[PDB]
Amino acid sequence: GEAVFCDDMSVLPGELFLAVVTSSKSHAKIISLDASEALASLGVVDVVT
Amino acid sequence: GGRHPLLGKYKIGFMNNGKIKAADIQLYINGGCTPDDSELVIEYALLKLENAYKIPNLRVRGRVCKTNLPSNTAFRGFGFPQGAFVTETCMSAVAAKCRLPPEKVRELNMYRTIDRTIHNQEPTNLLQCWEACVENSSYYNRKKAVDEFNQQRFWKKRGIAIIPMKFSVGFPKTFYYQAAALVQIYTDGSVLVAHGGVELGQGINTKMIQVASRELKIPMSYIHLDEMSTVTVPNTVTTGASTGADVNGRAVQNACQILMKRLEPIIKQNPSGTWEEWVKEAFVQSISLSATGYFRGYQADMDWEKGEGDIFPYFVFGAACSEVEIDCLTGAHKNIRTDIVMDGSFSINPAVDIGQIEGAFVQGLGLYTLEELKYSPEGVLYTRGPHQYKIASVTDIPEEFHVSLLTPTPNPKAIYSSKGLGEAGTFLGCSVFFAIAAAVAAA
Amino acid sequence: SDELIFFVNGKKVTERNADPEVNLLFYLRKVIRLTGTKYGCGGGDCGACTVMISRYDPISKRISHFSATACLVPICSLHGAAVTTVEGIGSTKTRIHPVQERIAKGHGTQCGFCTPGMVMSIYTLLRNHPEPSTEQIMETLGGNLCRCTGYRPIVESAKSFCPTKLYEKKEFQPLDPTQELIFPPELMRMAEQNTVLTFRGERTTWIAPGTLNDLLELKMKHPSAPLVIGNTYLGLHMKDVSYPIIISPARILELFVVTNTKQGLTLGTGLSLTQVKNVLSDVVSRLPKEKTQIYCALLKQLKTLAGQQIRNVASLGGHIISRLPTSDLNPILGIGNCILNVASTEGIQQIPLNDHFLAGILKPEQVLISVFVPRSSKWEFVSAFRQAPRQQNAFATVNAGMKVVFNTITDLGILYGGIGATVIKSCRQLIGRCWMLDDAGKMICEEVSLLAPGGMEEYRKTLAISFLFMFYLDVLKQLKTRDISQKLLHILEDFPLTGMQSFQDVDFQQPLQDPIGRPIMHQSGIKHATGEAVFCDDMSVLPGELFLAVVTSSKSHAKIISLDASEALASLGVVDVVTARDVPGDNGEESLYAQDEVICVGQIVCAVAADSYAHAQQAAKKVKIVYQDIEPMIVTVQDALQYESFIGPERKLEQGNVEEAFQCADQILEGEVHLGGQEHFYMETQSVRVVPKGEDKEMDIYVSSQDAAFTQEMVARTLGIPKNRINCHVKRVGGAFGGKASKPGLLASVAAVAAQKTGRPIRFILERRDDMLITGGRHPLLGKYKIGFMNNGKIKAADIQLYINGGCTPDDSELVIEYALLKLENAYKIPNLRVRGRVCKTNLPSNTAFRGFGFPQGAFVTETCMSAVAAKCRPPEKVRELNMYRTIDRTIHNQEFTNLLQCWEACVENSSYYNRKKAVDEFNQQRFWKKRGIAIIPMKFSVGFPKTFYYQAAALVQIYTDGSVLVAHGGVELGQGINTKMIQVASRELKIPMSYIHLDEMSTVTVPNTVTTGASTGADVNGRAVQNACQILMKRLEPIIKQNPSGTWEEWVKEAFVQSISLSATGYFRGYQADMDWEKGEGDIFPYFVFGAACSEVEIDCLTGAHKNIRTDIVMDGSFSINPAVDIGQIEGAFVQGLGLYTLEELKYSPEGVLYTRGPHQYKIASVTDIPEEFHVSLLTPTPNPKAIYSSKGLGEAGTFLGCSVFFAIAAAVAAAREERWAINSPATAEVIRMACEDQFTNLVPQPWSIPV
Ligand SMILES: Cc1cc2nc3c(=O)[nH]c(=O)nc-3n(C[C@H](O)[C@H](O)[C@H](O)COP(=O)(O)OP(=O)(O)OC[C@H]3O[C@@H](n4cnc5c(N)ncnc54)[C@H](O)[C@@H]3O)c2cc1C
Ligand SMILES: Nc1nc2c(c(=O)[nH]1)N[C@H]1C(S)=C(S)[C@@H](COP(=O)(O)O)O[C@H]1N2
Ligand SMILES: Nc1nc2c(c(=O)[nH]1)N[C@H]1C(S)=C(S)[C@@H](COP(=O)(O)O)O[C@H]1N2
Ligand code: MOS
Ligand code: FES
Ligand code: FES
Ligand code: NA
Ligand code: NA
Repeated sequence: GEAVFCDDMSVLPGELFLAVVTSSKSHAKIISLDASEALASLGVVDVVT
Repeated sequence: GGRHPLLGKYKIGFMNNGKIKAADIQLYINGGCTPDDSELVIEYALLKLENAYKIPNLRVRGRVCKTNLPSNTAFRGFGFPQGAFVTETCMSAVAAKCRLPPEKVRELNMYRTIDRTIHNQEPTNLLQCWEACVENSSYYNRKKAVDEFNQQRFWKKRGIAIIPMKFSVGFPKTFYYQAAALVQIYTDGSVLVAHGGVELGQGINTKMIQVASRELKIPMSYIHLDEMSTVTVPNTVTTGASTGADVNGRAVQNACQILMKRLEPIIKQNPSGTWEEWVKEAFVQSISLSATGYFRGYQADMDWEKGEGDIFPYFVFGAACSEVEIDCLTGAHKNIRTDIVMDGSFSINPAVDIGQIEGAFVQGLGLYTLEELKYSPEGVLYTRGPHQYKIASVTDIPEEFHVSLLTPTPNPKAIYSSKGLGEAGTFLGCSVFFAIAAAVAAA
Repeated sequence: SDELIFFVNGKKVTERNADPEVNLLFYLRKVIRLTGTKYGCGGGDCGACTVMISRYDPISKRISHFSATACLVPICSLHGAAVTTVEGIGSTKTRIHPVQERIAKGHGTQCGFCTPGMVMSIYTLLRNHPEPSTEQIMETLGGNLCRCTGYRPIVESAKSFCPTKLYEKKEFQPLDPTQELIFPPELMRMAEQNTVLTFRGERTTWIAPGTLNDLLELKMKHPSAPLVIGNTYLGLHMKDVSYPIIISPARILELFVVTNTKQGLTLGTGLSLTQVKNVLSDVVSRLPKEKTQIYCALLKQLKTLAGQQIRNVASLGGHIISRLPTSDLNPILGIGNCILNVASTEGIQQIPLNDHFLAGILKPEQVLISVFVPRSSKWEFVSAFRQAPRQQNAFATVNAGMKVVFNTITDLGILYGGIGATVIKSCRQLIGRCWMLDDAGKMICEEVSLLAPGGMEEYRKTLAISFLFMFYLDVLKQLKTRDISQKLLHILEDFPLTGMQSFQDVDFQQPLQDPIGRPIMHQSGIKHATGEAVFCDDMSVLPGELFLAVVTSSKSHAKIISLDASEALASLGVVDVVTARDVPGDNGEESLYAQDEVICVGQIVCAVAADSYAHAQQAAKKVKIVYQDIEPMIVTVQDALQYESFIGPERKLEQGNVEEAFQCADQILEGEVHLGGQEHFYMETQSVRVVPKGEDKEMDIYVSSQDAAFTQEMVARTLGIPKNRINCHVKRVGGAFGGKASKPGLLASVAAVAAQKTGRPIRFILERRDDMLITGGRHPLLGKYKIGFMNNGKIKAADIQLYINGGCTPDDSELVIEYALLKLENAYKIPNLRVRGRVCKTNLPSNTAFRGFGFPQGAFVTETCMSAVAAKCRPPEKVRELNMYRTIDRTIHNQEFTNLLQCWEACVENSSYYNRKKAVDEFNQQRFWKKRGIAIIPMKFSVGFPKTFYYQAAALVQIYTDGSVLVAHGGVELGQGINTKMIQVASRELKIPMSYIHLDEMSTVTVPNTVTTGASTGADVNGRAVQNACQILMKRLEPIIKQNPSGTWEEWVKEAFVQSISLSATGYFRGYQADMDWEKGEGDIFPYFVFGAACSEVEIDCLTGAHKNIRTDIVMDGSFSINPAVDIGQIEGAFVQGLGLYTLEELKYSPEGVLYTRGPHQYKIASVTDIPEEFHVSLLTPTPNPKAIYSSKGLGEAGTFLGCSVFFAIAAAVAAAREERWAINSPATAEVIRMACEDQFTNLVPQPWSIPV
């Protein structure tokens, strides 16, 4: 367990963790994209589009 | 995404003795919603689907039909396990219609003399692997026991299958083959290697050390490798097409040679000294101990309009004989024995390569027997995870698994007459498929 | 309560767990992680940590903006204020501020470590006065220190803010004062109820009350608790005292009161010293001059006391209660019959501030609420006096306070500072005496003689009287002016407070985008001004990363009987204590960790690795170890000669026959000169971080060094692992000047092993006081000479003998003495010359390289002969151009091949030497108690290591397929701009714009087996390596630029790749041929020579010994500089280091060789007001030097020796003094000079703490 893979690296002060929301539809226009709840959620720093 | 599903449409004109005279085969593959490596897949599946067989009159067409599914990309075998499987579905189909034995129909249409691929590129120890496989497996003896078993058993049946294989390796353009290295020698005698390949578990890093050990003639332990980085080797190419260590092997070899030649005068004034004394004196005498290597790549080119060209530097020949027992009542089956002969030709690391074959064989196995992806009418992925996506476990692989490399043989093109076996094993899994297929028939 | 609330850069910081001990500077860097503002000491002396604090006064409605030292600012005192750091006013990520721009493009920046503090010392000034005068610019800068640039390019950039070429002034952005950050309104509402705030730490609780009742209450309940406002005292004194309770009277209004009414001025305790300044100027200006005698005395003292930062925080109260022995304000406050208004929980009270209030007088339970200082009666006079190593920002050697009331003497009183352990009959005898001096001189002389550390008694007593005189005349003047030789009248005129850089331009035909010869700004220049440059310490702390502290030998030479650290290991958050038995392999001819004995008074004996540096500092101080002194003990070189203790053999150089030439010589001269040592004083103290990559013993090391390779092996040999396991990185260094060559390799190893046993990353950063102790500096040098000369000045023979104190380990010593000997001849042909030198070793810290590497030391002795001989004969420059080289000639080691004369000639012109010397001579005829001197010194320097392989160098240049290039070489950026140059080079040979090219760092991963960045050859050797990499590559694109000869660099590379042409290439330089054979005493070492010369001029104050540097001119052969702006900076800077070595900088040791002067507070480097206020530099017309790349010439160390022009400028003043009424020792300080000029006063007492080494 001494082999450091990618995730095994220490977290740096300030290092952030990423999660992505994906299309639940096969082929579709995107009428509305509201993330207002997200940005406010606990310990979120930014939503990127 | 993953490997490209593939629908095959074929017409086989054959003679009554099994020899196939003509084949008009048509391939399509679901590429998903973006190009990615798709187009190169269908190019490749087409080039290689002929496999080990000379069909004197053969037309094959293929197009990448795109859909609203996630974007598909490369996968061990890159189009060959997909396209080859269709041509094998003809040899057993024809053998069926004839009522002739499968391996009989297979060694009728298999290459004999020096010949040419469907793209006009041009010896053959393919037969050797086949022959050796026919022996090491005792194919004819066991097929007998199988036949008997089928006469004793009704609600249960067995099947045995032996499949030939002519695979090949490498990208379809010269510049895709280039590779680099930067080898460093510090004044304490320790060496730091660094190249363009990337360790994925197939042991590139290990090999480059083996190489560095030859050309510097110091023990592997003097040599060390940190990582791959764009700081040390600029403008590199993906680690793929089973050529990883062929190309980098050459780059690293080039770096070592260049260096050694620089220590030439140093190993003359003290011809019996130690590697350590040499380097210290190199430094004191202003000889540079920083050197970079490079490999322009193997000449390869293809012209799709004329439909002919020389792409692959060499070929990998192999074959496998697998055997199974299916439970006619539930559909389940167990893999009993499997034998594999594969032309490795002076492997650079017998333990590494053998591992490649063993592994790649199982991925092959899962593709044809166990692994399933399923989508709803509107193309949403049902099977998301291990709980629903079943890869082979310890109890799925043939409990008697033998692998053997053909006696070493010249392949002067590649470094040290080696041969990249990375993707090789995959196609040979369909031996378990056609092992199963014959059980069903007998049922 | 409990929640600490303040704003950083307009962002709201709210700290729920505040610790009364953490200061702002730690908070910014370690917790908010704004690494922009940095610490280079901690004494509040260097301003390197300057920030700006803004305060809203709700009662006044005012928004104040003042600068402060963050290292001393307790975050617990920021509640409700705002803080702005360097990355608050601008950054390349958004947009940069005019101040950050003009400082970078104007080249007010080299190493970049001192810059954020300059920016913020200037910004502040703008926020207050957007169109500032110069007197204000000088006030705001008085408190920033720089060791590289010389202050010229910085000052000049500041000056740009009011009403050939190195940069383009016209492209600067304009200042829009209304564009700045807007004081946070949250803080405004917050300032409009009153209730106690209390913060609890690990060891200390901070209580700040909101009413005087509660303050008085806490004092009585906690009479031990100190009252902290400035913390410019508790900050220092505390460091190892810790208080369980601290009180902040800040919020108490009754302590900030100023009532000017009627018969006296009443000042509240809390008023800062800035606030006292402004209030005392407002009052003195609206009052008659008979009533303001003492206000103008305080004013006179306040103007030079510390810098702006410190006066902005230091309190009137704090200043008084702490009664420093050398306080400048106390000695006058007390001689004016001032009054302290104190209040305890019992009641009001007033105690006088009299001569003995400064005992060895407030009760423990009372607080100072304000001081009453009365207007001056019509017939009384008061006067302040002062003497300091530098005009401002440094304590008085001795200061005085004096008063009289009449011309018969009705009353009298005098308070001194700098002699008694505190501020200390003779005046009482003088009541009724007419205005008596000669009498009072004898009286004061015996008196002060009766009433410590510091040494130099003679000088301190001489000043004490010298101020008597000054007071004598100061008052006789007001007496004649109310109802007197001119030669006397001068002494009452004090010295106030203090160029064109020229080069040949670049060829008309040379394209814009070829940057060679072009004054390109230091590529990191802007980043230096924005605080984006990541130095070593600026790196984030990794989870688990540990901090290192080391305990060092407090004895010079001793066995180590017992070493007990049991308390340590147990102390809070310590993870391990590492000793000599923890070194896995080799431990060092010098040892990382002391074994058995200790051989020097700074040797590290062990190290403790805690989870915080504070936890490691306060643990290491509780390690116990006992010594058994080992007599024999060797410190002075004069010792190491008796005990015949040396390093390496004697080295001798001879030409001609000195024994025979001595008889045919008209005159003979014998004597000796001593030279002081010197501390590098890089602003970035030694720093390293060791970080296990967690596998195969591999590890990254980010170190502040001049030699990363050395470090590399020094660690792999300590741990016993292959070089290939440790990758050593260095992106930049905050200064070096040689002191980071050997040392960091050792200190890295010390930490390397701590990382072994702990099994984790170790961060090892030395505080300055330790840095000055552990790492040593330049080799002091004693000179013994015999000069046979003729009556006309021509020197026929010289038998000169050098020794240098090398310390307790070899290091680079032996190479120093070799070098000092080779170069000491300088510009002079002494037809018969013998010179010998040996490195005598002692029990002092190990000395190492320093800019000039032996030449400023040895050259100074030969110059001491030219002026000695000139003296015996009765003009200096005449004797100098008699013995100067003429034709093609040979050095004392037989090497051959002169536009030295040109520099001299040109210097004789550009300075108008002969015209000014005339004015000087006249001045000396007009002036007695003051004298001037002028001096012009030639110089033949040279460069490079003494063996061919030492010159090699490498590079690895990379070209990606988008056209961008990544360079990497063996040199290391220390602020002299190697990195910048290598880009200029890469630009020539690839013929792409600099902007296409980029350089990351130096690393042993990319360029193996490198040599230290030294001997002034850095860019010569690497310049060649990088050139070689580019060429090799271009040649490979040859066919590609033919098939498309008119294409774009971008299309070329893409096609190179597609056609299998390698874009990865390495360069190499075998080095310049150099060899030396010490037995035959001859060889060719240096590839070329650097010729130059300087003319400086000064005015010394015969009464105090002080002096100001008036003008200085420098001509130096640069010969097609590669970057006129870079080189000129080198010369300007290196000149000032030279200056400090010969005039200001002092190291002092006790008889047993312990280092007295540990830090900025005691170690004085040149500040803005020390350098010659008129400073001109010019490179001689370009001239072929085909050996070096592009006919360039390394000017790194050049300027240093040329400082002694100020030395010999001073030396001639002294003579002219003594004449109307030798061989001077290197540091010619206020002491030495004052004594040199002997008068009625110096004849009163004749003559330990310090021994010159
Ligand atoms: C770089 C530097 C240069 C300097 N140069 C000079 C110089 O040239 N000449 C010179 O004379 N001085 C000089 N000083 C000294 C400086 O003036 C003092 O540090 C300052 O006056 C003390 O104020 P403070 O509030 O910081 O004291 P603090 O550190 O806050 O504390 C002073 C002491 O007095 C007590 N105290 C504080 N306030 C009160 C109160 N209201 N009532 C009762 N007790 C109180 C505290 O308990 C504490 O023990 C220098 C200082 C520095 C850092
Ligand atoms: N363990 C392991 N083996 C592996 C792979 C991998 O990802 N992991 N990739 C396969 C594929 S798709 C390729 S192209 C080859 C690459 O072999 P080379 O890098 O030696 O050319 O490794 C093969 N074997
Ligand atoms: N700003 C700055 N100037 C400096 C130094 C430094 O570290 N910073 N080092 C000095 C010393 S001792 C040397 S040897 C040279 C090194 O520069 P080079 O590599 O161009 O010779 O810069 C000199 N001037
Ligand atoms: O050689 Mo520079 O470190 S005195
Ligand atoms: S760090 Fe605050 S002045 Fe040196
Ligand atoms: S630039 Fe000011 S210290 Fe280097
Ligand atoms: Na695709
Ligand atoms: Na030494």
